[PDB]
Amino acid sequence: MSILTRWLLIPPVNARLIGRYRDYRRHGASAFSATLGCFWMILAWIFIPLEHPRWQRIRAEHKNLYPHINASRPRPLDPVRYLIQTCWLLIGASAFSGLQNIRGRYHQWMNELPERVSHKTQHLDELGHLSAGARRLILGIIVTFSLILALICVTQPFNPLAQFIFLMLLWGVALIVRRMPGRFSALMLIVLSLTVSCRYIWWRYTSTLNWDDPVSLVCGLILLFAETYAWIVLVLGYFQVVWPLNRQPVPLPKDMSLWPSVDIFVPTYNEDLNVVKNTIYASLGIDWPKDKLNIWILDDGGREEFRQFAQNVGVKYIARTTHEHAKAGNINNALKYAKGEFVSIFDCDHVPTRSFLQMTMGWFLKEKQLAMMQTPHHFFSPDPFERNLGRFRKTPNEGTLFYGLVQDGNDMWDATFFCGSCAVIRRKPLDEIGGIAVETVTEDAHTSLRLHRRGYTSAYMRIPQAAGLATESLSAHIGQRIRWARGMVQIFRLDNPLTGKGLKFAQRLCYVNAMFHFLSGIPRLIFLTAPLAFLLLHAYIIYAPALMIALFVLPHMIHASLTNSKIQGKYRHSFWSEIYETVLAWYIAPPTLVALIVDWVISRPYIFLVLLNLVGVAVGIWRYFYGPPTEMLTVVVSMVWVFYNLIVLGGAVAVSVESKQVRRSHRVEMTMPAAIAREDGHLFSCTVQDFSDGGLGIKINGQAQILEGQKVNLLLKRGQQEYVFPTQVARVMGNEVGLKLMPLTTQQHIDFVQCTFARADTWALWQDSYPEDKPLESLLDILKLGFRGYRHLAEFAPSSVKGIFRVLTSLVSWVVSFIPRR
Amino acid sequence: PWFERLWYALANHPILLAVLAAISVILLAWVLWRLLRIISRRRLN
Amino acid sequence: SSLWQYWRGLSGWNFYFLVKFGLLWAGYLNFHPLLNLVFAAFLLMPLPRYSLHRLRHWIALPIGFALFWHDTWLPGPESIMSQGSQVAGFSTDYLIDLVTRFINWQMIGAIFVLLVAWLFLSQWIRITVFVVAILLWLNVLTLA
Amino acid sequence: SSLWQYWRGLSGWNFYFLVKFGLLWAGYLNFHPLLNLVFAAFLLMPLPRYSLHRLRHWIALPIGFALFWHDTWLPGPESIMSQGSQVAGFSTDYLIDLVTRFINWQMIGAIFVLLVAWLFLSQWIRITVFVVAILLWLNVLTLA
Amino acid sequence: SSLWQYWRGLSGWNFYFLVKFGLLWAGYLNFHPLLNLVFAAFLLMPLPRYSLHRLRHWIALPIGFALFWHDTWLPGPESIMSQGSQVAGFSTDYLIDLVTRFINWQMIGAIFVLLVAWLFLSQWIRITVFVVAILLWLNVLTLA
Ligand SMILES: Nc1nc2c(ncn2[C@@H]2O[C@@H]3COP(=O)(O)O[C@H]4[C@@H](O)[C@H](n5cnc6c(=O)[nH]c(N)nc65)O[C@@H]4COP(=O)(O)O[C@H]3[C@H]2O)c(=O)[nH]1
Ligand SMILES: Nc1nc2c(ncn2[C@@H]2O[C@@H]3COP(=O)(O)O[C@H]4[C@@H](O)[C@H](n5cnc6c(=O)[nH]c(N)nc65)O[C@@H]4COP(=O)(O)O[C@H]3[C@H]2O)c(=O)[nH]1
Repeated sequence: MSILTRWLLIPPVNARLIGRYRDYRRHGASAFSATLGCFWMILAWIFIPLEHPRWQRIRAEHKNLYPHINASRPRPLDPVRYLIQTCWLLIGASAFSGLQNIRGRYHQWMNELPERVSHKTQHLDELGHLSAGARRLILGIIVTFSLILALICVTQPFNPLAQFIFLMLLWGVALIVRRMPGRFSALMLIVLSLTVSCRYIWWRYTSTLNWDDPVSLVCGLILLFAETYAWIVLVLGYFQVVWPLNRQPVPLPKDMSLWPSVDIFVPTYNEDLNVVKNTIYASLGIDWPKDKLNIWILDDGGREEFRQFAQNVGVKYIARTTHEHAKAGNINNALKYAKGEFVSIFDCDHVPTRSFLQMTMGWFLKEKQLAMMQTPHHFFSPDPFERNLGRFRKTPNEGTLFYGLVQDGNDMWDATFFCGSCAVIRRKPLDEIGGIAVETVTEDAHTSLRLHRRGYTSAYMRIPQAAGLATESLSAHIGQRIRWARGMVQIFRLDNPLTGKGLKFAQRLCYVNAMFHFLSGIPRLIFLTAPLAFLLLHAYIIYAPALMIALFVLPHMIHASLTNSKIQGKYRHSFWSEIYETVLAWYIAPPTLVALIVDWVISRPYIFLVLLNLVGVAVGIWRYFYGPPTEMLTVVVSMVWVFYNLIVLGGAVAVSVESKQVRRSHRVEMTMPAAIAREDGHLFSCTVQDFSDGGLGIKINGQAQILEGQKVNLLLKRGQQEYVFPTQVARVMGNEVGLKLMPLTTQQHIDFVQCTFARADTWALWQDSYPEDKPLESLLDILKLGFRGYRHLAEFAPSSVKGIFRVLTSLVSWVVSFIPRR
Repeated sequence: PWFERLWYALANHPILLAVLAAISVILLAWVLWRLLRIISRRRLN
Repeated sequence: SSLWQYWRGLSGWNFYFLVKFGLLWAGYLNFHPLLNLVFAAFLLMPLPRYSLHRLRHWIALPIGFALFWHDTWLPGPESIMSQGSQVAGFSTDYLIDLVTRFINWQMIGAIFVLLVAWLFLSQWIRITVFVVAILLWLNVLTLA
Repeated sequence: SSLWQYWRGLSGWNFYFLVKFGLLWAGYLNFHPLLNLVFAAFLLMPLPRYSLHRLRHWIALPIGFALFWHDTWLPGPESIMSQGSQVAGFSTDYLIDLVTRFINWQMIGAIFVLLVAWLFLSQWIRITVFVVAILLWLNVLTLA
Repeated sequence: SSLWQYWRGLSGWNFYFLVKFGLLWAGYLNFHPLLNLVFAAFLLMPLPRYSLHRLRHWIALPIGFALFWHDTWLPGPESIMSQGSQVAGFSTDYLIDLVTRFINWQMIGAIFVLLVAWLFLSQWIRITVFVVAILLWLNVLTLA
C-alpha cells in the first residue's frame, strides 16, 4: 500500500498520509473504512478551510458539536452524518444577560400578580356578603350565563383555519395560566380542559362516526367508547383532586395528662426479623410518654426470634395458633388484647418517625367524630420501575402522585381511605364497625368505607413520616397492584359506594374514581390495537380528514397533559402513567372482566403487541406509495400512532429487566454530619454520602492516613448530643471509605436508628430534590427507555424472533446514528 | 334553525367565541372557588 | 478579528421581515427585493464594538420604517403634507369612519399570532438563516 | 517547517474575482479568461518574504485597478488626458448632474450584498479554490 | 551505497518538459522524441557527487538550450550565419516585434500558469513519474 502512495505522493506528504492512515487503523478501523475516510478528509481539506481560526475552534470542539461522529474512527457514510449535523447546526440556534434578566423579571411579575391581587382583595375584603335570596339568584343566573357561553364554545362548527386559531388561543390561555401559583389557577385549568374535552367528544359523537360500512362502524364505536371512558375517568379525577385540603397538624395540649394511649400493631406473616428490627427500634424512639404507648409485634410464623426480640427491646409480643383472614384476622386478634384508646397499624417495613404520634393526634382531640388519619408512604429503596431502568431518585414512585396529591384532595370530600398501614384509628368507632374488614383482600378501603357510612369523618396529613422498603421485583409490584384491583372489585361486587345512605355524593364519586383505574385495562388494549384497523384491515374508524383529527384530538391531549402537569407537578412525570398502565393492563383486566360477567409469563403480551405493531408499520410503509395521494395523511397519522404504541411497549419491556442485587441493606443516600476520631486527640470531619441497615459511607476530605486494619471511633451527633458506636473500616478504595455495622444490643440499635433512619427531616429535602416534571426531558428519556427494552428483548427472546428483533434494533441504531444531536 | 342562525353568526367567529369562553371559564372558576372555600372551612373547623 | 463573532443574527428584525413576507403574500405589497436584501445585509453586517452595533440598530430603525412605508400601497408624503390641514379641518365623524375603515381586525389577529409564533420559533430555531434564504430566493426569482 | 504558509490563497482578491464574475454574468464586462487566470497565478504564486508579499500586493494594487478599469468598457485614459481641457471648458454643474445620473445603485447594492456574502462564506466555503475553478472552466470554454 | 537516495526525480527539468508539452500542443515546436528522450536519459543518470551534479547542471543548461532551440521551426544556424551582417545593423525593435508576432503572449501566459501549477503540484504529487510516463508515451507514439 505504501509503494503506490510513494509512487503517487512526495515523501513528505506521503509520510503525512501514511501517519494519518495508521492513526485511523490503530482505532480498529478497517482498510476500506480508513481508505474512504482518507479520501473524505482530503476532499474536505480541499473545500473547507480547516486552517481558518473558526475551523480550528470547530475541530477543537469536534466532540460536543458532533457527538455521534468519532473523529478517530472513520466509518462508511460519514459525509451523510456530517451534512445532516451541519445543516442542523445552521438551522439550530446557539448581551444575553440583559435579556435573561428581563425575562426573569417578567416571570416574577407574572407569578406575583396573583399575590398582589390577593393582598388587594384581602385588605379590601368587604364574595358572599349580600342578602341570601339575592345572592342565590345572582349565583344561579351567573352560572347559567357561564354555562351557556361554554355550550356555545363547545358545539360551534369550525373550518380548518378557525379550528387551528381557536386551538392556538386556548393553548396560550393554558400556558399563561399554568405559570400561576395558587389553587384558583387549578380550577381555571380544570374548567378550561373540561370545555375543550367536551368540544372534542361532541365533535367525535356528532361529525366523525362512519355510517357507510357495517365493518367500520362497530370498530368506531369501540374506539369512541374507549375515549368516552377515558374522558369520564379524567373528569372524575379532576373532581377528586380539585382542591387539596392541605390539612395542618394540630398542636397537642401542653399538659401530658389528657393525652391518650396509642397501641401500635406491627403484623408479620413471613417477613424476616431483619426488616422489623428497624421499625421496632424507631418505634421505641416515638416522642410519646412511655406509660401511654404500646408497641406490639404479631407473628404468624410462630417464630421465637420475635419473642426474644420483643422481650429484650421492651415491647410486647403476641402470637396466634390459628391463622384465619390473614392480616385482618391477625390485627383483630391483636385488638382483642389492646387496652388502649387508639390503634395505629404500622407495616412490617415502614419505619415510624419520632414526631409521628404528636404531628397527627391533635385532630383526634379537636374533631370529636374523627375515626381515621392516614399518613403518606415514602419508599427509600428503588421500586421495580427505578432499579431496572436506572431511575433512582430521578423519577418518583408510582404512589408518589397518589400519596402527595390525590388523598389530600380526597380529604376535602372526606374519602381518604385507609392505605394498608401507617394510620391512626380511634378505637371507639373501630369497636362499632367490628374491626378490620375480613371479607375481601383489600381490608383497608372496606374498613374506611364502613367507617364513613356511619358518619364518622376521616383525615389525612401530607408530611412523609414513614419510610419503607419498596417492591423488590416487578412481579411482586404487579401482585400488589393486582391485589388492590381485585380488592376494590370485590368491594364493588359486595358493597356499591354509589348506592347507599348517609354518604355525600362526593364520597361515592371518590370511591368509584378510585375504582376506575382498575378497569382501565380494556381501554388501554383498545387504544394499542386501534391503528390495526386501517393499516391491517381497511376501516375508517374516524370518518374525518387527517387535519381535523389532528385539530380536535390534539387539544384534548395537550390540555389534559398541561393541566395534570400543573396540578400533579412534582409527583408524576408525564407519559410514565401510560407506561405503568400498560404494564398493568394485561393482568388486572382478566379478573375484572370475569367479575363483570425474557419471561414466559410476565412479558408475553408485550411480545404479542410488538409483533402486531411491527406488522402494522410494515403494511403502512406499503400503503404510503401504493395509496392514492389523497389517502396519504391518514397513513401518516396512523403510523405516528403506531410509533407511539411502539415506544409504550418498548418501555413496558424495559421495566422487566430484573438487575443484579447483592446489597443486603438498601442504601438511603442522604447527607448527614459525622466525625471520626483516632487515638491522637485530633478530630477529622467527613462527608457522609449514604447509610444502610448494617453499614455507612463516608468520603474523607483529604484522606489523611488510615488503613484496612486500623480502629477508628465514629462519632454521630444529633441535636446537641454526641453518640459513640464501634465501627470497622470495610472498604478503602481512595476517597470512598467502607464501613460495616456489627450486630448490637437493644439500646445501641435504638440510638443508631434514631441517628440515621428515623429523622423527620430527610424526606423533605428529598422531595426538594425531585426533578421538575418536564415533557421534553421525558421525550428522549422515554425514547431511550423503549430502545433499551427493545434491545433487551432482542437479547432474551426466542431465536426465530431473536433474529427479527436483532435486525430491527440494528436498523434503529443505524438510523439514530444519522439523527442530529444538540 | 335558530341554532344554525347563531352558528352562522359565529361560524367564521372563533376569536370572539374563544374570548367569551375565557370569560365563562373565569366566572366558573370563581364560583367553584367560592363553593370550595366555603366547604373547606365548613370541613376543617 | 480571528473569527468575527459579530454575526449575531437579525434578532428582532426577524419579525420585521416576516411581517413584510406576510403582507406580500396577502397581496397588499409592492415588494422591493433589492432594497430588502440590502437592508438585511445592513442589519447583518459585522461590527466590532457593541456601541457601533447599537448605533447601527438605531439608525436602521427609521430607514426600516421608511422602507416598509415605501413597500406598501399607501400614498406618499406629498399627499400627506398637502392634506394634513384638510384632515385637521375635517369633522370628527369622518375621521372616525376613516379610522374604522382603515383597521382590519383580521390583519391585527394575523400579525399578533405571527408575533407569538416568532417568539416561540426564535426560542427554538434560528430565524435569520430562513429570512435571508427567502430574501435570496425572491431576488433570484425576480431578476431571472 | 511551515512552508505551506507561503501558499495562502487570494483572500482579499476573492472579492475582486467574485465581483468580476458577477459583472460578466450580467453582461456588463468584456472578459479575458487567460489574463484573469494569469493574474490568479500571480496571486497564488508565493514570494520568499512576508515583506516581499506585501510588496507584491502593493505592486498588484495598480495592476488590479488597471485590469478592472480596462476590463470595463470605459474609454482609454489617454483620451481623458487629451480632452481634459475640453472637459474643463464645459460647465461643471452639467458634469456633476451627469455623474450623479450615471451611477447605478442596483449594481452598488448587489456589490455590497456580495461583499457581505463573501465575508460570511469565507468559513464554510474556500473562495480561492472556487474562484480558480470557475476561472479554469471559463478558460477551457474560451479555448475549445 | 545508498544510490536510491539520489532518485529525487527529474526536478528542475520538469518545467522544461512541461513547457515542451505545452508548445507541442500549440504546435510551435518540432519535437525530437529521440533527441529529447536522450536528454531525459542523460538527466536520468544518478551520480552521488554533488560537485559532479553541479557540473552536470553546467553541461545540461547548454544542452537544454540547444535542444529547445533545435526543436523549434525557427531558421537554422546557416541562415543566421549568412545574414548576421545584415540583421545586426537593424534595430532591435523590429527583432522584438517579429518575436512577439511569431510567439504570442498566449504562450507566455500558459507558461506562467503552468509554472504555478507545477510548483504547487510538486508539493503534493510526484511530478517526475508522470512526466517520464508521458515522455515515454510520446516516444512510443512517434515510433508507430
Ligand atoms: N465491593 C463493594 N464495593 C462497593 C460497596 N459499596 C460501594 N462500593 C463501590 O462503590 C461503587 C458504588 O456505586 P453506586 O454509586 O452505588 O452505583 C452503583 C449501583 O447503581 C450499581 N451497582 C453495582 N453493583 C451493585 C450491587 O451489588 N447492588 C446494587 N443494588 N447496585 C449495584 O452500579 C453502580 C456502579 O457500582 P460499581 O461499579 O460496583 O462501583 C461501586 C463499588 O466499586 C460494597 O458494599 N462492596
Ligand atoms: N455504603 C457502603 N457500605 C459498605 C461499603 N463497603 C462495605 N460496606 C458494608 O460492608 C458490607 C460488606 O461489603 P463487602 O465486604 O464489600 O462485600 C460486598 C461486596 O462483595 C458486594 N457488593 C455490595 N454492594 C456492591 C456494590 O455496589 N459493588 C460491588 N462491586 N460489590 C458490591 O456484596 C457484599 C455485601 O455488601 P453489602 O450487602 O452492601 O454489605 C456491605 C455494607 O454494609 C461501601 O463502600 N459503602
